[PDB]
Amino acid sequence: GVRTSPTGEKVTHTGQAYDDGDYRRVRFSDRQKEVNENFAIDLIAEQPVSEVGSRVISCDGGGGALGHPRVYINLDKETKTGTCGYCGLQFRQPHH
Amino acid sequence: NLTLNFGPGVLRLVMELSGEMVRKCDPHIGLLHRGTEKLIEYKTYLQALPYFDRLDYVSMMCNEQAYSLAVEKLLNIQPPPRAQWIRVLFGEITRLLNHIMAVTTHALDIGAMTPFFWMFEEREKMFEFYERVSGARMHAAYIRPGGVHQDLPLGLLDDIYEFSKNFSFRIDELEEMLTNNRIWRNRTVDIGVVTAEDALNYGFSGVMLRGSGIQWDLRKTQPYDVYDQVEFDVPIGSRGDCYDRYLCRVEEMRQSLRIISQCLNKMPPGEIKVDDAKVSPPKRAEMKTSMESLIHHFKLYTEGYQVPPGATYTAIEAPKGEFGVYLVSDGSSRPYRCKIKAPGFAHLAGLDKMSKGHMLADVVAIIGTQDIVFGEVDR
Amino acid sequence: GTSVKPIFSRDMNEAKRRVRELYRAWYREVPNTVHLFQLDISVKQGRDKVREMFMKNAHVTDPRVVDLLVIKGKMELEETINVWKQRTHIMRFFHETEAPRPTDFLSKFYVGHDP
Amino acid sequence: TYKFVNMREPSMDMKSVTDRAAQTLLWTELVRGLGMTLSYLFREPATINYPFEKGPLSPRFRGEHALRRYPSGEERCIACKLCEAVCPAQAITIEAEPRADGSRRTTRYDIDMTKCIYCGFCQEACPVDAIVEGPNFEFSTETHEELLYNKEKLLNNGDKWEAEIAANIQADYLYR
Amino acid sequence: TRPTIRPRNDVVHKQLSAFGQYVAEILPKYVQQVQVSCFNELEIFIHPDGVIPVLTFLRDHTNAQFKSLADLTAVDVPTRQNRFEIVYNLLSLRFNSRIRVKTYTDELTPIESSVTVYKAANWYEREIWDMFGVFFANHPDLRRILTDYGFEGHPFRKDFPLSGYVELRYDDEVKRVVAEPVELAQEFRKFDLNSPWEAFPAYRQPPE
Amino acid sequence: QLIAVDEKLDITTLTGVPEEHIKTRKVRIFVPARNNMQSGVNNTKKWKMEFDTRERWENPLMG
Amino acid sequence: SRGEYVVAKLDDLVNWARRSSLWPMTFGLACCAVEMMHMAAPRYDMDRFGVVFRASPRQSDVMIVAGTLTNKMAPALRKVYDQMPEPRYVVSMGSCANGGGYYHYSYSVVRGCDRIVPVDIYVPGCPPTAEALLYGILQLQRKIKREKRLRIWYRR
Amino acid sequence: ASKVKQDMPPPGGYGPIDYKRNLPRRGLS
Amino acid sequence: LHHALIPHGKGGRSSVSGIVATVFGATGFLGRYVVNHLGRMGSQVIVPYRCEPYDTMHLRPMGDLGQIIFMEWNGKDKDSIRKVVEHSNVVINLVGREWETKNFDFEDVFVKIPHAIAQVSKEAGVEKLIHISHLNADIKSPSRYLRSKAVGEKEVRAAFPEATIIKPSDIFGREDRFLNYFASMRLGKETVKQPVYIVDVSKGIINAIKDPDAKGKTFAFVGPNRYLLFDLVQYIFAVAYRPFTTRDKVERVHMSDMTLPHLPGLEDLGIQATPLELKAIEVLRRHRTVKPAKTVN
Amino acid sequence: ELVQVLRRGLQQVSGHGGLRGYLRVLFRANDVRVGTLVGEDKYGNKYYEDNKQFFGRHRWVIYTTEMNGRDTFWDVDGSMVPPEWHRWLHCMTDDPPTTKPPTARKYIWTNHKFNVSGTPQQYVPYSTTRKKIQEWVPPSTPYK
Ligand SMILES: CCCCCCCCCCCCCCCCC[C@@H](O)O[C@H](CO[C@H](O)CCCCCCCCCCCCCCC)COP(=O)(O)OCC[N+](C)(C)C
Ligand SMILES: NC(=O)C1=CN([C@@H]2O[C@H](COP(=O)(O)OP(=O)(O)OC[C@H]3O[C@@H](n4cnc5c(N)ncnc54)[C@H](OP(=O)(O)O)[C@@H]3O)[C@@H](O)[C@H]2O)C=CC1
Ligand code: SF4
Ligand code: SF4
Ligand code: SF4
Ligand SMILES: [Zn+2]
Repeated sequence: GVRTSPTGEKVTHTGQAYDDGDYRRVRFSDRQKEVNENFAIDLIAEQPVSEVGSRVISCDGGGGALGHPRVYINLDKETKTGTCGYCGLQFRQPHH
Repeated sequence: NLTLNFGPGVLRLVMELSGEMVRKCDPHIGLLHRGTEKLIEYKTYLQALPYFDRLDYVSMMCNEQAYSLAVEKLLNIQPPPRAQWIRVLFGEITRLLNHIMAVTTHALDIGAMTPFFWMFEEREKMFEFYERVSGARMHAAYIRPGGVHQDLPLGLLDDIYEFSKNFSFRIDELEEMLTNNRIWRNRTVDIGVVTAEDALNYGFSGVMLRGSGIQWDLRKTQPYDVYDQVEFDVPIGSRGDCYDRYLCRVEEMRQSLRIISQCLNKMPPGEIKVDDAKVSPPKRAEMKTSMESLIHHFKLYTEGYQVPPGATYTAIEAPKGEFGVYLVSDGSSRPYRCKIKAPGFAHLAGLDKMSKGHMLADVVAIIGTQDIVFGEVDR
Repeated sequence: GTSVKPIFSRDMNEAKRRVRELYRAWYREVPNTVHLFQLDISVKQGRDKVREMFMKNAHVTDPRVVDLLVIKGKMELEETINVWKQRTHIMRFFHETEAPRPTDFLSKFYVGHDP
Repeated sequence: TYKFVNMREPSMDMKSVTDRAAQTLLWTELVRGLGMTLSYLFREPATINYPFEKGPLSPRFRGEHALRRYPSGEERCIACKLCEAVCPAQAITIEAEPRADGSRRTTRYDIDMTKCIYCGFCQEACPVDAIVEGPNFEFSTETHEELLYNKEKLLNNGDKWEAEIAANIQADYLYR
Repeated sequence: TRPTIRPRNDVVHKQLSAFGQYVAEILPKYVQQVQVSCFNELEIFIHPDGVIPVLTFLRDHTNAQFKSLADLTAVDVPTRQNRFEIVYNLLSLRFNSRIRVKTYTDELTPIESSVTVYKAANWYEREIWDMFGVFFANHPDLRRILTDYGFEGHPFRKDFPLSGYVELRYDDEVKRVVAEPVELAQEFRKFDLNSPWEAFPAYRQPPE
Repeated sequence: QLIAVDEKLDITTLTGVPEEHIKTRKVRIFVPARNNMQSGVNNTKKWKMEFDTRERWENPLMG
Repeated sequence: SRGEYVVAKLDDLVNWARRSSLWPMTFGLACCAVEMMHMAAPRYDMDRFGVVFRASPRQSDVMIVAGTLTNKMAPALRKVYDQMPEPRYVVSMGSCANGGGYYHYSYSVVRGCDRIVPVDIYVPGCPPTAEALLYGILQLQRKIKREKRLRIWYRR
Repeated sequence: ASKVKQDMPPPGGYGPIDYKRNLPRRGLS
Repeated sequence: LHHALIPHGKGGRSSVSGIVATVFGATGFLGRYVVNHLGRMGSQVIVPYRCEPYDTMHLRPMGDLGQIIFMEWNGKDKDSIRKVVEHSNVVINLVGREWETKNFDFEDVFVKIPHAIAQVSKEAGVEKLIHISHLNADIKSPSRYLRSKAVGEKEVRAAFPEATIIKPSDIFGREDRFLNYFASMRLGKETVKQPVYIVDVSKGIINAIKDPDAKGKTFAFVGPNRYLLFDLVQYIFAVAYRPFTTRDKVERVHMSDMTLPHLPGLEDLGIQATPLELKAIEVLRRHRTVKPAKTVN
Repeated sequence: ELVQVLRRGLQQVSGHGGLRGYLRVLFRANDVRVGTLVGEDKYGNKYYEDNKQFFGRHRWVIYTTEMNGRDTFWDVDGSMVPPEWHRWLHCMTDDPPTTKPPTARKYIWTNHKFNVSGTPQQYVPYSTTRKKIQEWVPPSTPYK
């Protein structure tokens, strides 16, 4: 989800953009500004929340040894969903 | 008598000449002094391993092996047998690489220049072997202070055998071009003669010793990895001149082929790094499933392993001579002192004596027969 | 007590003698150095620079330190005699590319925090 | 055990002396070297037709760096800073902060590719396989500045080379 | 001690200890200490005045004849009054053995040059002078060997900064290469890697 | 054979340090305080000598 | 009219001549020189591109700085550059020549050969494979092909 | 399940490798 | 002061001086010295070049990474000037050709281009503008070069009221066109010349940038000593160890150097003008294979 | 014999689609060999192999004449090969991306780009972090 500054610059996923009076914009004259279009926060926001019928669920990120270290997530809090610290995937117990 | 300054590896050379005869020769070095030893003191042992690839940059895994042997001696651990066999096999491959480079650049400087190409084809094949094992053509950083970084891929030994069973004919072609040629003889025979006592006193090592008839080789006298097990012959010269060192280096290529055959046949099974996760990192699967393995991976890659306090001097029979490291450890994860002993330093020191009463065109041949690479000379 | 081992001298008089000999050699060399290296400075400027370098170490009151500086200056002289240095090495003594660092408190206060 | 390389004694009978004299006068070894070079002319050259033909490589080959991401599309890097702690050349600079959703993500990830020594320590220290040193080696540059990669450049490198990077990791990961 | 521990050699330890006795007995005027490490390295600590005598004896004696000089170096320990530690490594081909001789010095006390005993030491000693500032008396030609001409300071001393004090560039004004005070675009990152919780109890020091 | 001269040792003229890095710096000699995040005390055994902090600025390129 | 056409064609001819025969000299300072020699080996064979092997400094077109540039070496590098005939191009090979690399924070190392000479092409690697250096040489050739000296003179 | 599979020489080893010097004499007195 | 423009460092290669300078005509004899003096102290330099990129190559090592930025332009277009000086706070004008081309006369070079540059600089908000004219510049002068300079100097001051005008007097240097011109010859006794050293002019431009009170002032950059043409050429030929450009150059070089005591000079910016006797050997050592000329004061 | 090599030369001429294609490949790739076509690339590259050639010469690519935006009849470079064919061509695998395509991801580039240095699309480095110290904003109202 790439945005655009009022001056016209693209806004990176880190939110960085030179302000109007900043001389450093001269570096982009006759050239381009290197910006990634795929924002990880938006892409992970589009993932579905899984529903597993256990109090604790394990995540390795998929792929086994090609993922991240295995972690275990508690799903006892019904107000929210358990989020993996590495992968960002969300889990949930089947409420109602 | 006039003074000549042959300036810009890269070498500056100041000589006093009376006619054509060389009266005085004075090499000025330091044009490739980067300060490796001081920079090492700011790195951990793992972080300081890659400098040794750059030290003598024609024989990389030999420097890696010497550094690893010193660190292992200070750590009081030993690599597994398969790691030692891999180390010796790639050390002999590296010896082949170094000897090809030395002999063919010697000939090139003399003016032959055809075997240079003939044998850099083989050198490219050996670089492919280095690349397959570590992902890097020359600075592999493959041999670590606990064994080797990774295991051989499943087709490497077959290709090594296929390469090594034709190399003898390449050496034979090189010999046909160089050994009996009368111009080569008259360029090399009775040039740069060194006596055994002067060779010993001046600190010479390697072929420079054996060219004068001294029977010495660290692979035979003080074997380090699996050298005692493998059988090979040590070529010994008789006159102490450039031609005898040439013959010694060619015969060393042949004996390296012999050892390579033996290593290929006697490869054992097992693991490749010491099974001690406080020195050598655990596997990725263990690191991603075990708590102890994750903690040890974290600590080994951020802080490093602490080495017990002490000072050691470890030497190996590198292709250019005795390559040594004087390593001083204060008990932390960074070395307190790392002095490097390169045979090129001593040989270039003796160049002045060895080029006495010779023509100006023989200084080239003497520098070539010393096998001087200025990365190790200047450090 | 405080007995220490001599390098070259036994007291400060011999150190002064060696300093004077070194200054003699440097003063003799300055003209040949200016001519041979094709410097754009005057022989007066070179000799004034030699005087300034010798004056930098005027407060030394230790014969060991003094004759060690004499050995270092002799090494430098031998470098310049044998033309082991280049124009760049010789020209450095003059810092012709460095902006004048001010000394007064007000000027330093304006440029930055460095005392 | 040891061998002698130059401990031969020439025979002094008349036939051997005549052989040596004939070699000296008629240049037999010189003609034999000529023959060696001539034979070597008539064999196939080892040259490859670059850039239409490429030198062989390995899955273990180290090349231009990249930052990978999971199948979902989220970047793998979690700002643990082990790659920056292990870098022998201090080429990596990292700055992190909690994201808008509380995730542990970097805000700065710079590699100075003029300081890098391409040792691969960074990719073998990473626990989540985020930083990799990919297969690309043809990325020569006309200015010094374009070799100072920031996070956007490395992420673009990853999204550009992901197919072959993942294939190489699949081929090689069982050796690690 | 299972396969992950380096094997130990008692025979060589005993032999090196005996030869340490022998060298100690013959030269009581200079030798101050003898040590044999766990990995069978034998080093002898001597007084600076014994450098020529100790070195000559090792080389020429029928039982020593350490005719090869493998290496000569220095170590900087600023906490000591005698700042520099001079180390000689010697190899004997006759008995297939190695020895180490250690000595101490400071900034202003010269050491006797052993070029007379070993021709190998010549360049080695020059390097020490270049790198630490240790003066060697009666050296045939002592000068810098590795640093740039006119370089001020001795880089391998512990109080010398890593990047030094000056750096070189090209100036088009004076049309030459010039040296100016060092400024770094990115400063070297100093890491505090040492951990508490000492690792090796066998080296614990008394709490004084 | 011994000078037996009496004077405090001062090697500033031999070390090669620039003039303003001697008379302007202020060093601190101290035993580093134990990190409060850990209970180990092995880092508070020796004495450290360090210097006074000078200015660090931002690189216009790469920050 | 035809005035621009003739200068464009003549400039194309001169560019083709200049980039079709590049004679380099190589400062083989360090281990990047080994990969430079492997680019002259049979497998890659720089000579087949018209790039001869080890031209003299007096008749050299491009300077290849392959290795670490120390402070003791920079004056000689600049002097050899100054003696080169024009047009002259400089190619920086490897990390040590690009920006100091593994010896960047050293007292005796020049933090990049571009502190001394202007550089046209940067070849990254430690060391850049012989194929990478060949790619850099061909990129320099394309850069020469892109230049246009006669048109600029015509319009001034 | 699966057993160990790593790079090993084939059963019986590899064939002999020539290393001796081989410079044949062409032959004419 | 817009934090990104606050000076930082010790005035070195990698420091920041808060100067964003656009140097028009930076590929000339004076431009290289100006750009070197700017970049050796940490300032960012924007350089616009009509010519091939290869010609500018020498400037590359004059500044740290990213500190020198090259962009193409032409005087006939105003958009290029607008994009080149868009972010600068100092604009230095060094554009000038001593002869006539089929596309650019003296009116194009010295009047239209500087006027458009000043107009665009004023529109874009550039704080400081420095212009270079000649010491001998007057409308009444017979020479087109001098006459053009007067018209341009006036029109620039009209466009940029607080601009600073610098009038150097016959600059000499290593790449100059004075000493090289007279040393390549291998009519006088009434013409007197007042040469000025190139480094002094460059430092004067730098100080005028750093001097706040030199907003609307006009300067005359002159040397220490006045020389007759004949004995000056005699000295030039003596230094080169030698036995003793169409129509405008000769008429300009036979023209005597004006004197403007009212205008402030280099000494008002804190520059001790270097005598030609020191730098003559430096310039003329390359023309070879002591008794300085008399000066009038 | 010699007639056999001549017939192979004539077959080599004919297998390039006539004299025109023969001269095209001769003047573009400096090589007129004929091998089995392995695959077609979406940017126009052709891939061929010949297992009877020695290692290194047994696979090759004929670059397209127009990639993203430039005429590539003469200006070809090795950065024009997409990553899957890059892996096949550099002999990191035996499996061309036609027999087994790579895994498809929504974030993977759908359009490979060559080296863009010396081109307005070149990468310009910049800092991706925000301002660290914030300045005080004076009030717009007067004090007296
Ligand atoms: C007879 C009078 C002589 C007077 C003096 C002149 C000297 C003799 C003139 C003859 C010179 C021969 C020129 C032939 C050049 C064509 C080469 C062709 O192959 O170039 C192609 C295209 O190159 C250029 O586009 C063509 C430029 C050639 C010259 C253009 C017009 C010149 C005519 C002017 C003649 C008037 C002479 C007046 C001056 C005296 C592609 O090559 P290139 O891309 O590089 O290399 C890529 C390699 N790949 C394909 C493997 C990747
Ligand atoms: N004799 C002297 O040295 C002193 C000169 N004068 C003034 O000093 C100024 C510059 O000094 P100097 O170095 O000697 O001049 P130069 O001849 O050395 O360089 C002229 C500069 O202006 C540029 N330039 C010239 N014409 C044009 C144009 N039509 N369009 C775009 N750019 C152009 C040049 O670029 P390019 O090379 O690409 O054409 C170049 O950058 C001049 O404006 C002159 O009037 C001041 C007193 C005397
Ligand atoms: S790339 Fe990997 S090792 Fe580096 S900071 Fe990110 S997660 Fe940590
Ligand atoms: S490859 Fe090595 S030097 Fe390069 S970034 Fe990774 S760890 Fe640092
Ligand atoms: S650039 Fe890299 S490969 Fe080349 S010499 Fe330096 S460290 Fe070695
Ligand atoms: Zn997860």
